[PDB]
Amino acid sequence: DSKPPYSYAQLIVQAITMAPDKQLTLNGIYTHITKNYPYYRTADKGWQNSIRHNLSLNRYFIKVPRSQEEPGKGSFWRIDPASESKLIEQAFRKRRPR
Repeated sequence: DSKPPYSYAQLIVQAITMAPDKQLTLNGIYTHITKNYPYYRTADKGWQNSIRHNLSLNRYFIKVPRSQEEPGKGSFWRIDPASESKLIEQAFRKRRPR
């Protein structure tokens, strides 16, 4: 019974960093937050699209328009070179100001 969430700008970062490729689709966060907590998906749909909100609030992510129909849709939130190391900094951390 443990569903400890993280920062809204971390649930995207902490994911792309643990992904073997440095690139994740929007669902990426939906497949990471759960990989950690037990459910955090079949009960609260307020955090689902919630991540898509931080995907833009931040801009070091490589949000490209079209692609190579690899995923099927033209959209993907990745991590640039001078971006990952940056967000992973505010992600590996947590939400607690002084």
